[PDB]
Amino acid sequence: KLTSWRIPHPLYTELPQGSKYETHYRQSYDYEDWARRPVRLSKYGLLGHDDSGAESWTTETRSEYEPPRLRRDQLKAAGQWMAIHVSRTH
Amino acid sequence: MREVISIHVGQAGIQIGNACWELFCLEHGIQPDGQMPDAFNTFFSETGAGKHVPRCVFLDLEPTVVDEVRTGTYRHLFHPEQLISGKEDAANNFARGHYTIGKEIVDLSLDRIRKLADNCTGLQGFLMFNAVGGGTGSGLGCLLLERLSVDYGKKSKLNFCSWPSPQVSTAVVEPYNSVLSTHSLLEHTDVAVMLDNEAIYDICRRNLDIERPTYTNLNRLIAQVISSLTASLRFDGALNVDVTEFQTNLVPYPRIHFMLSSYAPIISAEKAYHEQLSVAEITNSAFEPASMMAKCDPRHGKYMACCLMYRGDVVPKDVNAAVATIKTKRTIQFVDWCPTGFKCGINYQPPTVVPGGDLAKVMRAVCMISNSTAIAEVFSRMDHKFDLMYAKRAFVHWYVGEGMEEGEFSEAREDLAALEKDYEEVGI
Amino acid sequence: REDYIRSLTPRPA
Amino acid sequence: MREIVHVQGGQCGNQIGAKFWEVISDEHGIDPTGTYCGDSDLQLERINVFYNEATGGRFVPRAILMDLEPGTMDSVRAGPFGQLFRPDNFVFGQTGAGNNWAKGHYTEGAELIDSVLDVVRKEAEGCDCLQGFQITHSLGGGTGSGMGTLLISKVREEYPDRIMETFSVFPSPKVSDTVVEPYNATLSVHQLVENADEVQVIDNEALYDICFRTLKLTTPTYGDLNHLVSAAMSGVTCCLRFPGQLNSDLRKLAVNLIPFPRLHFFLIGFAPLTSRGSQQYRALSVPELTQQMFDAKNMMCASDPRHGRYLTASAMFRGRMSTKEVDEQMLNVQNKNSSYFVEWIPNNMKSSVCDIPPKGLKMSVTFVGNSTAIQEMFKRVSDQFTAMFRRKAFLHWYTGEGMDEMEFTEAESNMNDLVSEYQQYQ
Amino acid sequence: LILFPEGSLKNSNNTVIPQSHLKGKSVALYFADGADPKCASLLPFLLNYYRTMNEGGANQKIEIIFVSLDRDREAFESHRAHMPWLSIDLENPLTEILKRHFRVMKEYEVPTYGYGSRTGVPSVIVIGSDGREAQFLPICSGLEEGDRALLRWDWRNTKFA
Ligand SMILES: Nc1nc2c(ncn2[C@@H]2O[C@H](COP(=O)(O)OP(=O)(O)OP(=O)(O)O)[C@@H](O)[C@H]2O)c(=O)[nH]1
Ligand SMILES: Nc1nc2c(ncn2[C@@H]2O[C@H](COP(=O)(O)OP(=O)(O)O)[C@@H](O)[C@H]2O)c(=O)[nH]1
Ligand SMILES: [Mg+2]
Repeated sequence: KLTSWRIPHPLYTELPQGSKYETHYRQSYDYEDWARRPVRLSKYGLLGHDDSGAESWTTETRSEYEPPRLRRDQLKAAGQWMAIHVSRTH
Repeated sequence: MREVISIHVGQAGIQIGNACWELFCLEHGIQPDGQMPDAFNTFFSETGAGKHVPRCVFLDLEPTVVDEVRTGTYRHLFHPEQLISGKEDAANNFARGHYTIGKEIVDLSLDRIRKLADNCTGLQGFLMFNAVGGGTGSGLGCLLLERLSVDYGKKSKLNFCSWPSPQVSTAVVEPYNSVLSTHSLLEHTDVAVMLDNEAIYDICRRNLDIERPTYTNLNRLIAQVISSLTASLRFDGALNVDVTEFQTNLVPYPRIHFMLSSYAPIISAEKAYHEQLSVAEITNSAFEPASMMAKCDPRHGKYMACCLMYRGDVVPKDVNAAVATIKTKRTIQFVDWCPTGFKCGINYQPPTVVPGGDLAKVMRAVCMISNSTAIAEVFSRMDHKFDLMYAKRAFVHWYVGEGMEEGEFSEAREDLAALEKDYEEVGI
Repeated sequence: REDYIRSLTPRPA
Repeated sequence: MREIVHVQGGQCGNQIGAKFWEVISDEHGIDPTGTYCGDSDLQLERINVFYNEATGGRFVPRAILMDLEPGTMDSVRAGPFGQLFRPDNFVFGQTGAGNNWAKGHYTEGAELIDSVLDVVRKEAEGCDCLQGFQITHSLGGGTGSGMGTLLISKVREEYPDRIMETFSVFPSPKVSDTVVEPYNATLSVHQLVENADEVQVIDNEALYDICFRTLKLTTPTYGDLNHLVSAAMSGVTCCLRFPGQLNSDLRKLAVNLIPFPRLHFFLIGFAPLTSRGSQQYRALSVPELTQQMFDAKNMMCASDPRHGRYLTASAMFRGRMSTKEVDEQMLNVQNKNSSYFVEWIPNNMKSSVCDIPPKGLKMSVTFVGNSTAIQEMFKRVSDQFTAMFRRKAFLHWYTGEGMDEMEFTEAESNMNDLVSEYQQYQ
Repeated sequence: LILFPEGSLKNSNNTVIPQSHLKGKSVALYFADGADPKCASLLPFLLNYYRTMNEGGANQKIEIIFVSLDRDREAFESHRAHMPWLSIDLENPLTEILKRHFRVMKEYEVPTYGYGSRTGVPSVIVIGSDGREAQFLPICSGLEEGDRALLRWDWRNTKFA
């Protein structure tokens, strides 16, 4: 297998650097590329537990005390709507 | 709500664990990135943004198969501190687990178990997955099971075991640290399902047609059994059995809780499309004397109680006919004090198929979990193996050096001997 | 060695 | 509205001071070139609490920088978000005051203190709506301890009715560069009890321990140690910047927390604290931030609160939330830790909501709290003080510039008073 | 997308057929060497399996397309005349792009195409509509079951839509 070492003569050209992981687990339980996926962390640094910001802040009075016709439309889009009986019964 | 913790102790617990959690993610359509692209619970905890995280703990004293999960395709899906790996292997030594380095893993494992045993409600069962004949599975399994029986008391625990096989064995100390492992399955376990290697070795080279089953194929077949066990919890079905009726209908006496497993239909895609697979012969092939997942001839003993977890397009009128067929069979015997002994259940989803696995999708499956008198001979082979050991005290210096006291060997002898005495006492 | 699973994210190596 | 005057003093104080102006500028959406970015009404309607407008519209800081070195003045000037600071409020002093309370308080620092009170004056009497001051400094050194408490004193007789609020940095015993911390800090506490009413204790022990444990950090640089401080600084004054449901204030904090007026020393917490590994993996809700705010390590001071008893606490929350869940979380955490609260103060928990979450998060909380475990560090650095004072350790650097030995015993007697008052209220 | 262009698919008698002709069938590529003892041993079994199962029915259920890795065009057609079902012409770059896609290399990734895994010659591979890994037949693989993995074909579930 010395013929495969002719092209990586420094090998630091990144072509063969870290191109294999050759275990039975990867033989048995893999599909297309969901092992080398980068971990999405935060766009604002170490504090930010997820992605959020000024485009999502809406204080309580503004967010719920908006006019009734706008709230009417918004919730119409989300599904707003001894005993005694009628004169039929005996 | 419903949830079961899925403590995976030992290297066999990890390898079985990444196959059962493979199948649970497949049947609920949950990707390794956690996103669905209310049945996710009993196995997954929703984390706000559609991030479903499994409900288990990967537990192994050595950092070689847990780290393999932390670098494989499920390095994301599993929570990082949910996976716990120590520094050294227990060297197939029960004293090295239960009386040595295992303590500094017990504290972290019981901590994370306590985290996810209070994040939701119900807490139906504590599924355990361990290898009895090995090291970290037997030792850290005995510590952590004994601690949960005190702390998280009055909650059922199901110990799926990989018990040593009679002629097949991969370690020469398995006779020692399995008799030294019965004393946790006898006093800290409500249900102990005995799966071994030989009876599932054979079940693949004549039914699955595979002349090279590897351990992954073994881990897929146990994954179908644990799936059909916990299917009646999550998914809506017909007449149903969950973990609490599972104990009140298979455990007649408090210390008789060592029972078998059988799964059908395990037939490949070149093969399963030729037969009926009807409800009569998929339970009759479940009671087939070679089809159990444990090396246990059922005919030198009488059956005691069985549950038949049918799963799929079964109708309750079809099960009563198949029950009648098995009862009229004169090969399967029954004890005289158990007139009715079949507590069946039916779910509505077909069993899920693994793309690339050597199985074809059928619309119904029979997983029987049967308590039998014939399970006594399974433990009796290694009663004879321990007797050849303890005559001249082989392998004792590795045990007594760590933490052993020389008398628990005889205590474990009397624990298995009194266990065998009760199986021949129940069936008279 | 120690927190290898973390230690690429703030500084890759 | 309510003007808040920020002054940062010392090599330590200017480094947290610059990091605090990274954080609140991110909260209010301001570029490092000074102009405003975005369409975010809820971060601009209360811009005057920390900012001033200035001719071309640049939101100029109300920030005052003092340090008797040409040291971190030009590093924060050349650094990011450093072109905000006025090139008038930079008062340098080019001789050095290395590790001496004398060269900050009595000699040297007394000639440049006559110009920094000028900068405090012309900034504050422009609008006579001052709610409080915000002083950042370390007591374990020179300029930060000496000139820092020197401005602390002279600001209080000119405005003897308004808050001054010190985010102090105490000795931090184990990790301690240089050797004169017990002399410098003990001879500086006795002003932080008299002309102070709001003191925030911050150690580098528990700041490192938060890094090593709740973040698991391997190479914690001095930048992100200050990022934890600046997050807690921005959370304790969130209501002066954003509208809320139960509106808090610095004076609402002061009236409600401190007993008898010399007990104003507070632990600080800011606890949505996770790593980036387990950053997607957390149900971020009110019942579990309460579990994280109330367990030892998360407190930024190295005094363990389970060895003492919270006399009065505060749970100043920030985010989208529902209020009976914070109310029942305060009541049950008082119920299980009944021995950790005081029997003659019912309901030892302040609550508030700043509505607008911090940047990046969705909910957070700043736990400022009076503890009678706080004398654990006071007896610790007084023990180091008396161990040096018995043998007359290095003192000629102090008394050579002119101070009496009688002044030092007055410092130790006044600080040993604070040990006794906490004990008899425990 | 179009997996095989309008002139890339050639059967016996050298008549071109398009991808439209390919629907309703179990489509498998056959990566093969002319001089390989492995391929030479496998090929009569593939011939017999193809003939018997395809004669046993009312439909052409399976169909295989041959991808050569021979040294030259003479060896290519000498293998071709032996070989009854479909194939691609050798110097079409579709063969080489299929080599890239399905990762069936022959140790010589390091000269030009330096990725990792090999999965060498021979390879029967049932494929999908847009080039899915439909299922791999274990000839020389982790199961490496020789001349008997053709039974593991799932031809009613792998179909060209
Ligand atoms: N079913 C199944 N059994 C396994 C597997 N791997 C090992 N075993 C069995 O487990 C027994 C030995 O224990 P191991 O699983 O190898 O490891 P362990 O129990 O954690 O003990 P240690 O090796 O000390 O870590 C052997 O008898 C094996 O037959 C597996 O992947 N599947
Ligand atoms: N948390 C924190 N501590 C610091 C910082 N800079 C210095 N220190 C601490 O303060 C001590 C040095 O005091 P220093 O600020 O240089 O004294 P000063 O320059 O006279 O104000 C050292 O022991 C450090 O541990 C910083 O940016 N953050
Ligand atoms: Mg193992």
